[PDB]
Amino acid sequence: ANLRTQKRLAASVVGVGKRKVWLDPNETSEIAQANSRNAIRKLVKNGTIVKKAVTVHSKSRTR
Amino acid sequence: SHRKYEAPRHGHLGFLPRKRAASIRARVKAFPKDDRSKPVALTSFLGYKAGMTTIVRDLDRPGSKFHKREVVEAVTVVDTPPVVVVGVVGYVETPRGLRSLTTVWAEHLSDEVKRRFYKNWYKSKKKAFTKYSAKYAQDGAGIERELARIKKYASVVRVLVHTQIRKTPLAQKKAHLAEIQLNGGSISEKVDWAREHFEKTVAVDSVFEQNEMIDAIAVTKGHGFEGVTHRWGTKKLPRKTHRGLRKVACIGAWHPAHVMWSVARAGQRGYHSRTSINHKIYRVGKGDDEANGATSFDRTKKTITPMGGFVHYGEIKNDFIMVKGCIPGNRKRIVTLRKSLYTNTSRKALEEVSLKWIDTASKFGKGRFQTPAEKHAFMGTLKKDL
Amino acid sequence: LKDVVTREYTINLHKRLHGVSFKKRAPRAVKEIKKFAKLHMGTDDVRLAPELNQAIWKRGVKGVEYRLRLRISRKRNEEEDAKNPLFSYVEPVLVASAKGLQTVVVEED
Amino acid sequence: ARYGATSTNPAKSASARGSYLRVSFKNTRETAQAINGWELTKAQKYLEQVLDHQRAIPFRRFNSSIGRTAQGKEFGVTKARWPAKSVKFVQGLLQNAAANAEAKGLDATKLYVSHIQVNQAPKQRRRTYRAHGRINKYESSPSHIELVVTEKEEAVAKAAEKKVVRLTSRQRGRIAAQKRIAA
RNA sequence: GUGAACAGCCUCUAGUUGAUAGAAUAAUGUAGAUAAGGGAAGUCGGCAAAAUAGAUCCGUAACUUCGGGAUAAGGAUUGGC
RNA sequence: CGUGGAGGUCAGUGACGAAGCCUAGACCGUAAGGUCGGGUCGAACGGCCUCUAGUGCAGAUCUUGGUGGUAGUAGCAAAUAUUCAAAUGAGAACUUUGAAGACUGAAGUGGGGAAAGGUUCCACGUCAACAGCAGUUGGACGUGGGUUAGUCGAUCCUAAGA
RNA sequence: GAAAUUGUUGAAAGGGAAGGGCAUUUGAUCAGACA
Ligand SMILES: [Mg+2]
Ligand SMILES: [Mg+2]
Ligand SMILES: [Mg+2]
Ligand SMILES: [Mg+2]
Ligand SMILES: [Mg+2]
Ligand SMILES: [Mg+2]
Ligand SMILES: [Mg+2]
Ligand SMILES: [Mg+2]
Ligand SMILES: [Mg+2]
Ligand SMILES: [Mg+2]
Ligand SMILES: [Mg+2]
Ligand SMILES: [Mg+2]
Ligand SMILES: [Mg+2]
Ligand SMILES: [Mg+2]
Ligand SMILES: [Mg+2]
Ligand SMILES: [Mg+2]
Ligand SMILES: [Mg+2]
Ligand SMILES: [Mg+2]
Ligand SMILES: [Mg+2]
Ligand SMILES: [Mg+2]
Ligand SMILES: [Mg+2]
Ligand SMILES: [Mg+2]
Ligand SMILES: [Mg+2]
Ligand SMILES: [Mg+2]
Ligand SMILES: [Mg+2]
Ligand SMILES: [Mg+2]
Ligand SMILES: [Mg+2]
Ligand SMILES: [Mg+2]
Ligand SMILES: [Mg+2]
Ligand SMILES: [Mg+2]
Ligand SMILES: [Mg+2]
Ligand SMILES: [Mg+2]
Ligand SMILES: [Mg+2]
Ligand SMILES: [Mg+2]
Ligand SMILES: [Mg+2]
Ligand SMILES: [Mg+2]
Ligand SMILES: [Mg+2]
Ligand SMILES: [Mg+2]
Ligand SMILES: [Mg+2]
Ligand SMILES: [Mg+2]
Ligand SMILES: [Mg+2]
Ligand SMILES: [Mg+2]
Ligand SMILES: [Mg+2]
Ligand SMILES: [Mg+2]
Ligand SMILES: [Mg+2]
Ligand SMILES: [Mg+2]
Ligand SMILES: [Mg+2]
Ligand SMILES: [Mg+2]
Ligand SMILES: [Mg+2]
Ligand SMILES: [Mg+2]
Ligand SMILES: [Mg+2]
Ligand SMILES: [Mg+2]
Ligand SMILES: [Mg+2]
Ligand SMILES: [Mg+2]
Ligand SMILES: [Mg+2]
Ligand SMILES: [Mg+2]
Ligand SMILES: [Mg+2]
Ligand SMILES: [Mg+2]
Ligand SMILES: [Mg+2]
Ligand SMILES: [Mg+2]
Ligand SMILES: [Mg+2]
Ligand SMILES: [Mg+2]
Ligand SMILES: [Mg+2]
Ligand SMILES: [Mg+2]
Ligand SMILES: [Mg+2]
Ligand SMILES: [Mg+2]
Ligand SMILES: [Mg+2]
Ligand SMILES: [Mg+2]
Ligand SMILES: [Mg+2]
Ligand SMILES: [Mg+2]
Ligand SMILES: [Mg+2]
Ligand SMILES: [Mg+2]
Repeated sequence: ANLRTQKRLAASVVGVGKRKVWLDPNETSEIAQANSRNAIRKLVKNGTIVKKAVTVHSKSRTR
Repeated sequence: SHRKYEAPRHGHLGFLPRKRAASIRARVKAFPKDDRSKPVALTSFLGYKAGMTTIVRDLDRPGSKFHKREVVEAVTVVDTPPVVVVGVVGYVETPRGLRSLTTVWAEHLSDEVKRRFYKNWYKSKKKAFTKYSAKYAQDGAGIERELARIKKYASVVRVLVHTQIRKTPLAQKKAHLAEIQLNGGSISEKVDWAREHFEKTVAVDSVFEQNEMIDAIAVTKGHGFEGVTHRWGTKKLPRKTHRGLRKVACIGAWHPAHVMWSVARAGQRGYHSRTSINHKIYRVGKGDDEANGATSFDRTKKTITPMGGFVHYGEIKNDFIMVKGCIPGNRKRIVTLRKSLYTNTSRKALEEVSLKWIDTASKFGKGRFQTPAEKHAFMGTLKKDL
Repeated sequence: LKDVVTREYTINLHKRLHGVSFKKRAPRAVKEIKKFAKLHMGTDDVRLAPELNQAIWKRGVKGVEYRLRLRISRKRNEEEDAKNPLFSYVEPVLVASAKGLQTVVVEED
Repeated sequence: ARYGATSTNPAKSASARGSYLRVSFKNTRETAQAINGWELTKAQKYLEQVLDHQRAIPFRRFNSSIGRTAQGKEFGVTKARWPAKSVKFVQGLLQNAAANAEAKGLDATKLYVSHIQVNQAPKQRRRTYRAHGRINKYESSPSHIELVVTEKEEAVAKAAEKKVVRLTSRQRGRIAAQKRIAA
């Protein structure tokens, strides 16, 4: 099963780098059917794909 | 064309081939001349090398600038529990050299030896000697006549002994078995000695004593494949040289068009037979003697075992032989101590030593303390303790 | 026969990693553990819990803790029938300190 | 068909082939030979153990500068190896021979491998680039593999000639006398 | 961020995690380091290597086309709070 | 003595097996060679008189093709680095997803272009070859889809020069 | 569907090459001729 496409698609749709799209491993059968950006948009809207937080770079030691 | 400058060759052609020995137990190639006027005795002894330590003694050597002054000397300790006699072998002279004609064996053999006779003890039925043993049943008939036969013939008698490796901290259960030539009395007195000692046991003090010069036969430590520099003591080629530099630059002239037997080459180093001689006995210790490692002058009750015990060996709970300096072979290896082949009249040999102090601090680091007691005295109470 | 047991061991990773090249130390630890499981449970099939992976790599390649407290579970196998009926699953045990514990059986219920 | 020389009751044999197989011809030659004449069932368990590195395949021809292993002792050999890809192709054909045997209705308990022969398929060409702008060949050495399994059959009885005896006048007279004399 | 800095070293965003693999760690290598005492005796030759180094202050010779030579040479200092 | 072609002849051999090839089977010849048997084979071929020449190989660092020993050998070691589990699949060190450990460190292993390439882009299918291990993956293979301008370029202008 | 070269089977020889000459033993194999 090959979610490579849907992950790139995810990155583009959310506005984020692929390094941060989360493709949920228990919904792999559903994700794989998402050929379109419309179907990824629905997949993002309901949590089958999430944005994944930035890695903090605190400035507290600088400050 | 002719060297250029003259220099001695590297290393000794009389220790070739530099191959691994055929066995861990180096062979005794020679026994002391026989003098059948003295009482019958062993002429050598097995043990295991334990470790080394340091000694202090006054020197007796008129004319030396250290006459009557203390010296510190290195020494080795080899674990030496009694040996047990289990057989006799009788040799005869022939125009082809010495040949054995029979071996007579004790009736009971410890599993320790029996184990030597096997490669897979655990699986085996251990049937070794179980028919031999039955020969004793028949009154003794066939055993006497082999004994008889050794007496009638036999130019020399050697006895078959083995080590009590279980009285030793080693892990290797399988004992060491060997022929020691008997040297007192008539041939017949020898086999009488031998028969008498079957299943019975023999102690170093019955064979060695203080200040005696003895030899040590053992297999040298192993180092596996060694290049030419360190194996032969060859000179490192210069830093600029291509294709590497721990080598010999010229491996021979153009003629003979063959590499010669006498040039240095990479190959095995160590695990050699050696027969090292003239090691004075400094102590003949007794296993059943606290104050083993104590001295006339010291007096503190303590044994030779260092704090934490001999590194990589264990404890010594048996008699031992303390020998000046060092000996071939490593910690744990079987080792034949042999009686000297000549009476040495050296003055150096002859000197009668008396240890004033035996080091007993740990060898597992910079030992600061001889005993736990001394160490408590100095440190006082710690967070554990009382 | 079978047997189905859970125990908790502490493995000395320190003497097993002694000398090992820095970029193989956390990798060796995975193999070392696997080997440690087979030696106790007799089983050729050893799976490590992903958490145990994390515990192992918690400090990067060359910074493996000297002592891990493991829980090992011999389980029977199901599906496409394997070579052997049994297998072990290894888990981390959340302990304050993996220092000072002895091997211990875990009562099955 | 048309296999190599066989000497065997085809009524009691079965057989199999793979042509043009991309396995090393030399390694699978040594492993075929390791099996030649074996009780079928013994051989199969044996290849399985090879794969497990529990026993090895003796290398007897294609073997110079091979390594050494204690696992050659049972074959009286110091060089032996563990050719995975070879072993798996051979047991492939082997398992096939079995099937064909079951089909023919042959007793699977008597099966020994009575013929096993590998030789050279056409090589397949690839190339490698060498220093100073040069090209060299980089080639596969595939193998043809064929084997035959046969039901083992005991005995053989006797029966052959009778050696027609021919001897002169002086020779049959001594004989006539040997009886006239004794028994 | 450190810092004189688009240096080196560490990091966020993005992007990689591609380079046959496993097991051992003999000789000899390649690449990276260290060595008591001596200190170029090595060598065609100090080749290689080692030593030096930032900044603040002090202090700087022959000679000169008066511009230099000069960071001459030689010294001290330097963290944290 | 032997070979390719030619004139003559034997109303020559042959699909009931010509030629060719194989053969530590036979026989003739000092030899070049000739004859037979057996196996393989499938459409043509030979004896004798004579005519004719692109007419006889071991070599030429000969020509073209094929093939060995070398040898399962040299090697597949630059660019810090990999790990656990799931999923898929006949098959998973190498695919996908999750986790973790790291790297490039904005003078980028980021985001775009000029020249050059030309479909490599994208999707679905998919592994015989190819990607100096592998392969379910791919810039591979099969089948399709895809490049929209009054304002971005060309087009206009002039430069060295043609 | 030759040869080089290769696998299997069968037979034989092999103390630092192999192959060759004259001769015979031994094994295998075979023509002829007797009437
Ligand atoms: Mg001279
Ligand atoms: Mg030997
Ligand atoms: Mg006798
Ligand atoms: Mg060395
Ligand atoms: Mg020297
Ligand atoms: Mg030395
Ligand atoms: Mg050079
Ligand atoms: Mg030299
Ligand atoms: Mg020490
Ligand atoms: Mg080390
Ligand atoms: Mg074929
Ligand atoms: Mg060969
Ligand atoms: Mg070969
Ligand atoms: Mg080799
Ligand atoms: Mg060789
Ligand atoms: Mg061999
Ligand atoms: Mg190359
Ligand atoms: Mg080029
Ligand atoms: Mg007849
Ligand atoms: Mg008669
Ligand atoms: Mg990129
Ligand atoms: Mg590479
Ligand atoms: Mg690399
Ligand atoms: Mg490797
Ligand atoms: Mg020095
Ligand atoms: Mg100096
Ligand atoms: Mg000089
Ligand atoms: Mg000087
Ligand atoms: Mg000089
Ligand atoms: Mg010069
Ligand atoms: Mg000079
Ligand atoms: Mg330099
Ligand atoms: Mg220094
Ligand atoms: Mg100057
Ligand atoms: Mg200050
Ligand atoms: Mg002619
Ligand atoms: Mg002609
Ligand atoms: Mg012509
Ligand atoms: Mg024909
Ligand atoms: Mg022939
Ligand atoms: Mg004939
Ligand atoms: Mg015919
Ligand atoms: Mg036709
Ligand atoms: Mg003519
Ligand atoms: Mg011509
Ligand atoms: Mg010629
Ligand atoms: Mg030719
Ligand atoms: Mg030639
Ligand atoms: Mg010629
Ligand atoms: Mg040629
Ligand atoms: Mg060629
Ligand atoms: Mg290969
Ligand atoms: Mg190799
Ligand atoms: Mg290389
Ligand atoms: Mg990988
Ligand atoms: Mg970094
Ligand atoms: Mg930079
Ligand atoms: Mg890249
Ligand atoms: Mg672009
Ligand atoms: Mg292109
Ligand atoms: Mg693509
Ligand atoms: Mg394929
Ligand atoms: Mg390609
Ligand atoms: Mg490949
Ligand atoms: Mg492949
Ligand atoms: Mg295409
Ligand atoms: Mg297309
Ligand atoms: Mg415009
Ligand atoms: Mg226009
Ligand atoms: Mg054909
Ligand atoms: Mg001949
Ligand atoms: Mg002859």
